[PDB]
Amino acid sequence: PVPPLSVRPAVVMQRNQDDLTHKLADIVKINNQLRRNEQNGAAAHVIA
Amino acid sequence: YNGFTGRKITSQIFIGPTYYQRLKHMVDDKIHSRARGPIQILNRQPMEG
RNA sequence: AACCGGAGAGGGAACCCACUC
Repeated sequence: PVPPLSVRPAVVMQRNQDDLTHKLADIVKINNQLRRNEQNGAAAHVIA
Repeated sequence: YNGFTGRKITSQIFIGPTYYQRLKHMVDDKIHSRARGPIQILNRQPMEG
């Protein structure tokens, strides 16, 4: 589950994203990489 | 001597020159109140300070 | 000879100093 914007608001002026949003970005980014990688390459080592 | 009545105080008063300091902790720099002013952004509670 | 107001932006993290006990 990913929380709504209220849980992780973004400030307007010093948009700087919340500490949780950056972690969400890492999660989704690596998820796409693994998804695509096991979809075609399926190399059984990089999957680990 | 009493300043209001003029009658001399029964006891004798210790009096003389002493060196006093005024500290920076004024009262006009501490007094404040609040009644529905600004609100935080994450949890919608009043600000601090 | 003829209408003619009106707002909305400042948040968080860290550190230091100080105060009342």
